[PDB]
Amino acid sequence: FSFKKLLDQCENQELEAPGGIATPPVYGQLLALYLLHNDMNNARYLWKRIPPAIKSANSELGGIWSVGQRIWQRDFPGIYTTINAHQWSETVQPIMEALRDATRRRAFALVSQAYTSIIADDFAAFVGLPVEEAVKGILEQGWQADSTTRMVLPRKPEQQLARLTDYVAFLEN
Amino acid sequence: TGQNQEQFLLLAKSAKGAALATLIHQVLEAPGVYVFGELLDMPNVRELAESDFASTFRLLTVFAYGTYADYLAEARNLPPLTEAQKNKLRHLSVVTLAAKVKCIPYAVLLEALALRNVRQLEDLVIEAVYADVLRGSLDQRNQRLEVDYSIGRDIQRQDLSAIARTLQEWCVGCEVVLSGIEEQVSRANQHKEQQLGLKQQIESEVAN
Amino acid sequence: SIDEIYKYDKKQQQEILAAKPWTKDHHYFKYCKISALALLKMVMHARSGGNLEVMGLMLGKVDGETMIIMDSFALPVEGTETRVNAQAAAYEYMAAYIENAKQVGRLENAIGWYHSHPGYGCWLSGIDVSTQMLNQQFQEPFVAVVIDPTRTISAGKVNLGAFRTYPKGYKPPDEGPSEYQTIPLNKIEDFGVHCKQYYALEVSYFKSSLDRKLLELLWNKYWVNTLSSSSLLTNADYTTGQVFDLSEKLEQSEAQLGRGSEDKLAKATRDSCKTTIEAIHGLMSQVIKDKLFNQINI
Amino acid sequence: KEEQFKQVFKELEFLGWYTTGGPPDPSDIHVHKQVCEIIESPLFLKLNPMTKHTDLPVSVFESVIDIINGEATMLFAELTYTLATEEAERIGVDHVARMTSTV
Ligand SMILES: [Zn+2]
Repeated sequence: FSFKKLLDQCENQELEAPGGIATPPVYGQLLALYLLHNDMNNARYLWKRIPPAIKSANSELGGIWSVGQRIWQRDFPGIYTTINAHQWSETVQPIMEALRDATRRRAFALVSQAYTSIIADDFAAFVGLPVEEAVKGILEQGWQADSTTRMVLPRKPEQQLARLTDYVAFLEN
Repeated sequence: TGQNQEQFLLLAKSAKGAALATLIHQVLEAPGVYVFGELLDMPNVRELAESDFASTFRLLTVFAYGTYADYLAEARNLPPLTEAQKNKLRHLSVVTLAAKVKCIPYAVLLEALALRNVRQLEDLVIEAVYADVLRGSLDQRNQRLEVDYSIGRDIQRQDLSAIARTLQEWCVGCEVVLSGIEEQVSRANQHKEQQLGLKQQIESEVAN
Repeated sequence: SIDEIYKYDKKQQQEILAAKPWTKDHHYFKYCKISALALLKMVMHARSGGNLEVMGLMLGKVDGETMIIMDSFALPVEGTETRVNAQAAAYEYMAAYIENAKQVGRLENAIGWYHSHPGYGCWLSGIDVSTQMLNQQFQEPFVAVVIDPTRTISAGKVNLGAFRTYPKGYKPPDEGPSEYQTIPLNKIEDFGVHCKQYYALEVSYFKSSLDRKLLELLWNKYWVNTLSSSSLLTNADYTTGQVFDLSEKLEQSEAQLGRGSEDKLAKATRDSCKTTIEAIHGLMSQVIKDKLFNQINI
Repeated sequence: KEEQFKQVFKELEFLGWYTTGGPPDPSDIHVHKQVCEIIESPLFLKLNPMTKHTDLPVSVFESVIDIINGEATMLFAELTYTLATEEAERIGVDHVARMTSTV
């Protein structure tokens, strides 16, 4: 909602302020926001645009891209591990939690569509939460859980006249 | 109802306390009489309210406004009813459900009418269609009752405004549709003439 | 006087039939007046035939250059459009029907024949021309009426034509406005071969003073039927038939552009336009119904 | 006439009779009984071409055999009726009623 407005503002600050090269915290925000919208094509080309000087001076930026590598490889457990590794309060930390929540929603929506029956450990690793928490959540939601085999069975979930008048007005002339 | 209205109103104006109290048990246990608006608005029956026969007036209020579940909740106070009267009240409850929504699932009907198996419910809906109370069809597979037409039961003097609230909502609806056409038709001309005019300009350049 | 046309003057008809002014001019008959009853009966019969051609006889009279149709009746015949003078198979039936009609006060005699062209427009085919030429040779005065029930429904406008043939060897004048109609490819060749062997009369309609009154009073309840039309599925086979023909028309217009008539694509475009416009009008009535009866709630 | 109409309207059947005038009278009952000799329960349609009123002057009736003062007699009971939904008929009727852009 408000993250998109901050993205557009950062996209304006990307060209208005420089100077040749933009501000490092804005680069960090732009990279993490490019990860938030899953636009990996924008994130990969943003990281390669960063000069080696800011890449060496600001290691936290490399710590943001280390999440992107895992998003690019689609290794969910690695994404959840890389999110909870670095701290950059006020600037990057408040949007990294939104990335974690968005990755959780993305993974849950993927498992609910792509799987009929999935191993509980694989699903827990896909959402990031531990096995017990995940099984509790899906049983509360309405998914069919099975012990011994440790299988989870997911459940898959004028205005009109003016347009028509324009179509007839087109055909008739 | 129509004949029964005059037939019982003639007795209603010429009856007293106990005779009216038994007449209530006679009108409720009579086929075809599903509306009690004229009988409940009588001063003779108004005298029974808050008197010796208060539960009978409350029973008439349930039969004219409430449902079978409302009767079950107050069965300890209300007088006992036979199978025919219990059926009638169930028919009226289906009418209230049909007044709310067009497609009623069997589960809501079984819960609201307090029934055990499907056939009992199906036989009651049949009795409803047979007594010209409801019109519609039953769907076994999807376990749903499709209602085509349902009669009017509740009079509601205070809530009468709600009827107008929907009627006006329909009126405004018409008033939009009508204006819509008026505009669209106008646009259909507004384009045509314009195009003709434009064509007449193109055709005037052929001479040059 | 609205009802003046309903007066039957037997002696005046006999005088006209003895005079035979049509023999002095092959373009003598210019107008065709059809009663609301005959129009409704012919359209009702034409629709009842569905996608198959039906035919019947028309009862009426003549008045100057005007042919008047008062009534009509279906003929139980096979081979309309394939058999020359198919009506002949109903000769006996026609004689008895008319005899019985005279017993109840139907005084007007045979004035013509009507038949349907479901989904392929109003005109006379080779078979129709032979039939009408026979009728004009032996049953003069006679007129041929053609109705397209399918196009009537789809367009929401009556699709009817009244025609008269020219005698063998006689050439038409410069006149021939020819109001454009989409003719399907399986019929266009025959249409083109015989289109100059006949002419179209100017059609008009009439109703009585009582019909006028009754139709206003009918409207006071008939309005309900206009908001419950369901035209899109009633004659759904027409649009599909037209599209099936349109595709072959487009195949010919493609063949015209291929190597090497006068712009077939524009004709095909006007045909596809008309068909689509009719379909959208159907949807317009459906959406109007949805706006009036479904978008209300509690 | 039945032998004739059966050749072109094979799917249709005799349903009743019509006449013109005001409210039903003894003559209508006499004729209705004659029609009852042809079909079991015929309809009776009456059209008033000299109407003074604002409603469509067409009425449809069924015949009921009732007991009045010990005499079993025939009477008419009026039926409510609706108009037909044929598309081609609606267009024809509309065109007739109107008698004078695509949208
Ligand atoms: Zn033909």
